[PDB]
Amino acid sequence: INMMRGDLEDNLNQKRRNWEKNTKEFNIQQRNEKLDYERSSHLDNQAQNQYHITYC
Amino acid sequence: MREIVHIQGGQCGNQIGAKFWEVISDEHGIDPTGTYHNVYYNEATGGRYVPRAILMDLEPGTMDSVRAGPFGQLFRPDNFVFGQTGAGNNWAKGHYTEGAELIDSVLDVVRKEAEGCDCLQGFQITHSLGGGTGSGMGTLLISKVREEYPDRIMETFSVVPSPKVSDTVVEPYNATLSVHQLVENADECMVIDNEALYDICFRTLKLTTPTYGDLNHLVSAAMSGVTCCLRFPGQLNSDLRKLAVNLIPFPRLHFFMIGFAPLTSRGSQQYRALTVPELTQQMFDAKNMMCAADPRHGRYLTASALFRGRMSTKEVDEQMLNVQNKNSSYFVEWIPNNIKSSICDIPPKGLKMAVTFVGNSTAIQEMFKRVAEQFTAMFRRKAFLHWYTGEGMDEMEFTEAESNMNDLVSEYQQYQDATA
Ligand SMILES: Nc1nc2c(ncn2[C@@H]2O[C@H](COP(=O)(O)OP(=O)(O)O)[C@@H](O)[C@H]2O)c(=O)[nH]1
Repeated sequence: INMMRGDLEDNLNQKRRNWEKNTKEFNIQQRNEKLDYERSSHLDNQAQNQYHITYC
Repeated sequence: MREIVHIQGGQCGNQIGAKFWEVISDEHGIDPTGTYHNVYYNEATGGRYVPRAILMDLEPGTMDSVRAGPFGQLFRPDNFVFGQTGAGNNWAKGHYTEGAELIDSVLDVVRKEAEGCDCLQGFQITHSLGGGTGSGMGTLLISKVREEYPDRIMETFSVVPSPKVSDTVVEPYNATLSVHQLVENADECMVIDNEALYDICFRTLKLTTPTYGDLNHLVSAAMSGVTCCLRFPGQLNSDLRKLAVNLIPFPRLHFFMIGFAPLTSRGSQQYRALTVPELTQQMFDAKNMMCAADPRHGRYLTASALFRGRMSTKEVDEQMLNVQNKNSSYFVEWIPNNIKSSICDIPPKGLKMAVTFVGNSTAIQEMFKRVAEQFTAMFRRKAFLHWYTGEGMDEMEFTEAESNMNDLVSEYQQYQDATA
C-alpha cells in the first residue's frame, strides 16, 4: 500500500507539471500574438498616415 | 531620452550648424531626404526624420544657404524664424531694438519644441560674438531660456574673433557686451577662433587654400565628438553634465577650449599609426587646439578627454597618468588628478579612433585681455559709439561691462597663483 500511494502521488505531481507547461505554451503564444498585433497596427498606422497626407 | 535641442543664430552659427547637421546625418546614416541609409532627431510619418533645431536670423539671406547646401530638406518649415531688417553687425539692433521683437516668437518655438521632449538633458547654441543677429539674439535667448529652465544647462559653441585675423572693425564692442552676460548664465562656453583653424589647415594638414567649408567641417566634427559618448554604448559613459562637474570647479570658470584628434593629410594618413600613444602625442600640444592662445603659457585647471572607438582602458589610463606626471608644471598642482577620460564603443564614420580634448584652462584668460585691449582704444576715445547709444541702449552699461570682464580674468590669474 505504501508503494501504491507513492506511485499515485508521483503521477499527480507529473500531471501538475504537465499542466504548468501547457500554460507556459499558452503564455508564449499570447506574447507572440501581441507582437504580431503591434507590428501590424504600426504598418496600418503608416498606411493611414500616407492616405491622409497624400490627400491633396 | 536625454534629448538635446539645437539653436543656431547668425551667419557663422548657421553655417557651422548646417555643416554639423550634415556630419550627423552622415553619422547616423541619414540621407538628405530624412531616411535611414531621439537625441537629435524626431520621428515623422513614413519613417521620416526631423532634426530638432531652430534657425533664427534678422536677414533671411541665410535661408538661401540652408536651402542650397546639402541636407536642407531636413529642417522644419515652421522652425525658420527670420527677420527683415537684419541686425547689420550691430549688437543693439539684435538685442534691444528689433531682436527684442522676434525673440518672443523664438521663445514660443523653443517652448513648442522642448515640451515635446520627455527628458531634456540640456541646450546647445552656436553663434558669433560680433554678429549683431548672432550675438544679440543668441544672448537674449540664452537669458530668457535660463530664466525659464533653471534645471537644464546650456553648452554654447560661441566663436570669438581673434585679432590676429581681421574681419570687422567693431568686434570688441559686441564681444565684450556679450561676454558681460555670457559668463553670467551659461555653463559651457567652448570658444573657437579663426587663426587657430588657419594655422591648423596650413601647418598640420598642408591644405592649399583653407576654405570655410573644411574649417566648418572640422569644428562640426569636434562638436559631435564632444557628446557622442551618449549617442552609443560606452565602457565609461558620459553626458552633458558629467562634463558639467569634471570641468566646472567654480560657477564662472567655465570657458572651455576644444581640440580634435587625429588630423593629417593623405600621405601622412598613409604613413602613420593610429594608437593611444600617437593620439596622445597629437592632442596635448598647442597647435592641435582651436584657440589662438598658447596653452603652455598657462595651465589647465581640468582637462577631459573623450576617446572614441575601441581600446584597452588600461592603455589610455596609463597614458593619461604618464602625460600628467610628466607635464606637472604645465598642470595645476593644488588640485589632484586634474585629468579625466571617457570611452565609447563606436568610432566615427571614416576612421577607427577619435579623441575630443576639452579643457577648462587658465590660459584663455589672456585672450580676453587682448580683446579688452582693443576695447579701451575704442572706448577711451569713445570711437564708434554713435551707432550704439542711438538705439535706446544706455552707454553707462558698457562701462560696467568692461569692469565685469576684469573680475573674470582676475579670477583666472588668481587661481594661477594658488598653492597649498
Ligand atoms: N568658421 C567660419 N566663421 C564665419 C563664417 N562666416 C562668418 N564667420 C564669422 O562670423 C563673424 C560675425 O558673425 P556673423 O553671423 O557673420 O554676423 P551677422 O550675421 O551679420 O549678424 C564674422 O565677422 C565672421 O568672422 C564662416 O563661414 N565660417
